[PDB]
Amino acid sequence: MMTGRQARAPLQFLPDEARSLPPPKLTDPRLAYIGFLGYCSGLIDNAIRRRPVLSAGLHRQFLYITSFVFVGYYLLKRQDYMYAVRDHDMFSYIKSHPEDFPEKDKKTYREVFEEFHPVR
Amino acid sequence: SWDKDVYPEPPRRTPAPSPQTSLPNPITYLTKAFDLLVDRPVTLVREFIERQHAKNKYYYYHREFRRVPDITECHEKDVLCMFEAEMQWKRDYKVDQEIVNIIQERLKACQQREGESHRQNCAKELQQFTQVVKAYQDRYHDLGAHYSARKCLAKQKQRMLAERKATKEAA
Repeated sequence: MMTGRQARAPLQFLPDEARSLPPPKLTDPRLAYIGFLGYCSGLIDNAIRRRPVLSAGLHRQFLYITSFVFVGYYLLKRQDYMYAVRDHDMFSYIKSHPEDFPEKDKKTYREVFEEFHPVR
Repeated sequence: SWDKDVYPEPPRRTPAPSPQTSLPNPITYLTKAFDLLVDRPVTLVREFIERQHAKNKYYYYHREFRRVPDITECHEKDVLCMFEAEMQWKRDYKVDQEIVNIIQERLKACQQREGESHRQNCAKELQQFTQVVKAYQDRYHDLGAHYSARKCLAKQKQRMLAERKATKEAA
């Protein structure tokens, strides 16, 4: 699946085409939660080393948090790319095929019949 | 100062007091004295509170709800129209609820007013009661916990068909 799409230019992380997609804002809750995830990372590190946590976490905690914001940021970007090309593929294949997917008119309730067993 | 013709108050028909025998005045000493003791000492206060209110008025409005196509013009799906329809259906429903409350209270006040006459003068109001409560009974009665429109429209389909067979057997 989708390897025919991206096997044309292999191992492109995200292509020169992706830059037309709006990048995730800073404060995007996802990568912020990733920052928290670096926070609990560093906390568990300071639990591993018997030191009391909240100590040494001046440089460490910041290193963790910033690292995950970095990596997680790029990951989110390429993600939004992936769903972009997915939705595009859907709509193109929709339009190019009238027969496969029929457009039916949805008739209003005026013509409807049901059973609807009442309670009693 | 409620709307009068919604909640009938019949003629008061108060009888004329006849002493008919010369004796003491056991309650009337205390109905006058009460009307001296508990009438004015409150009345002054209610009136003062009145003017206090009246120096600064408010205006608050009974809300309105416009109408919509309701259930008919909505397609089988695509809720965006449906939501309006069925929720306002729920409004009008509760409205009918309170109508039932109104009639049901008219009956009670009717018997209390009549006195021992229970079947005399409540016949009209009890009659329109059976009319309305048979309407509600027919329409909303049995649906269930989860009801919106689809089920009321449904039941109405059911009655229309049952009465269409009933009217082919009318021949």
